[PDB]
Amino acid sequence: KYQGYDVTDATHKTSIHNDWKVVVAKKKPARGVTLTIGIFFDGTGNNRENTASRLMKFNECSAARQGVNQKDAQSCEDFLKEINSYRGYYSNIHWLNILYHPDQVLKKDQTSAQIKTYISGIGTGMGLGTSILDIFEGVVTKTDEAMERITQALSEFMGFNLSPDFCIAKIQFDVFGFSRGAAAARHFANRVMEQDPAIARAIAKGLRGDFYDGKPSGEVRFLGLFDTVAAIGGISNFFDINGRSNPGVKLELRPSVAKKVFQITAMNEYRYNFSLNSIKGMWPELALPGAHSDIGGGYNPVGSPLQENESLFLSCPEFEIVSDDTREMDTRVYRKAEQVRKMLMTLPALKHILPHGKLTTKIRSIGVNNSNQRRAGVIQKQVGAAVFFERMAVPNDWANVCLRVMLDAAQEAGVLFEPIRQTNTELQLPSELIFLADKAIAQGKAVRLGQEPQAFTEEELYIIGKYTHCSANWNIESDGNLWVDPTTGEIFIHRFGPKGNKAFVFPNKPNDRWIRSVWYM
Amino acid sequence: GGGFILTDEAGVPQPSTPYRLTTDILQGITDENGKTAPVVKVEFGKVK
Repeated sequence: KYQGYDVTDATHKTSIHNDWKVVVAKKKPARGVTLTIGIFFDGTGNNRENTASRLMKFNECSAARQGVNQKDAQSCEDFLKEINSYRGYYSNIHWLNILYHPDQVLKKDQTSAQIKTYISGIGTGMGLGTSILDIFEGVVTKTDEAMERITQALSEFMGFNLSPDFCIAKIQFDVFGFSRGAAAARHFANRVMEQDPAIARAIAKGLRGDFYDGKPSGEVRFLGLFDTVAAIGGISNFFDINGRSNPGVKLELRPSVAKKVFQITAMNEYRYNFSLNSIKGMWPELALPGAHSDIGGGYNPVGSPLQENESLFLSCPEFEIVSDDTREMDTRVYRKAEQVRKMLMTLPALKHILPHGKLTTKIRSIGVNNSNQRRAGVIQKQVGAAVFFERMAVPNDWANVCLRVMLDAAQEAGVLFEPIRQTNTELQLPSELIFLADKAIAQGKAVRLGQEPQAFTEEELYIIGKYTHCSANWNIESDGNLWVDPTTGEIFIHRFGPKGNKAFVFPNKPNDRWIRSVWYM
Repeated sequence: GGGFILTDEAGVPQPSTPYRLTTDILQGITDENGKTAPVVKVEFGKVK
């Protein structure tokens, strides 16, 4: 169906003759090769989150939107400091990229090839508002970066194959994302479904004008999503930038968006700033025990210097001033904290995470300087109470199980992956997690075959609870680049530099009632 | 100036072959008489 021309002589002389020279070339059969471009949209990885993303998390989660005045917020910070930025680890998109089989030089008979592309995560005074708007619109910008990276990958592939003997008969895409690369991935897939002209432009600029058959913007073979969170934070309450409209992110996956679509979902992700965009009911979706970065990866190993140790406020710390004679355990804040602790000890959301650490109510008592009451003889103390969870050396081995489930789904879809070998010791599963991984893989098959997965038993869910991180907490963070109105909760970016104040956010605050917000399609 | 003309081993010009003429790159597709755009070595692509 395709034809090329073998050229004996292919050079000529320029002049004022402007002579046209025949170039006799014989007509050679040309292979039709199906070229698949693996698009890998990461979240955060072995990187820290930039200031703009962390400040976006202030939206709806600042200490002012909660009933936490600035004095109480500084007391929360002091409390946490007295009881006890973050860089993540390689995600599962990193490992899928490393394991995605790359084709560099095709064989004499090879009619299908794979090339791969890696796009980083969205988060990785004057500019600060523009930076937060860039993160807010990060999904579409990352799909544009994906187009440029597609051009680069096509250039590299056709630079490994000089004087081609083949025509690219089809351009396929295997799009993989972790959460903000997942919305981006979905957005990218929609741009491929809408046959975006920028995709065809990138394919042409990478093939350097070479003819490729098929849809000019390509087709998506497999869509692999790890935990779709379209936005982590917001800009609605930022006075400076809330005027900008929502980004035109397309997250709905219609039955022709791809040939196979698979999502894994975190069953124990409960944060407010991490709400799920689910494909359940329309496409195969597997809910798997774990947190957000226990499904998509991103937690450092047990023995690293960046080991994940959880010292977490599981209740918002509450402070009140009382008489110094009053017993700390006879205080309203202590009663509230104990109520929260007994609620969490029965909550099914943390049923399997709490038995692997110690859950306590922690009390802080400081003195309160009130000279007026000192003259009356009344000495006063500020008593604060919170619920604390302490767990040490949380293993990150459940994201390898989620990796293997996504690998099984993609390999069913037709994607070629290099085997997971003993050479990869970062991907090797503990014995405790070996059989469970098989079960998880089987569960994936069940959701892919349309059936219902055989759920993990409570003993199995306990063993998995060794490996799932508690990502929702009431730990307070601060920044000096914002001022939040104590009454309205509106955020005002310090456009001329920090003013010496501290604005307080609960970045990883749980969703209300400890139930994650799910947006279905 | 000048250009190329693509023909088979037997003299039938090839109408819509892609080409890349490099001196800077001038891409294009040959005309009905298998003629490049006026402008060097030419690389000819593939046809359906």
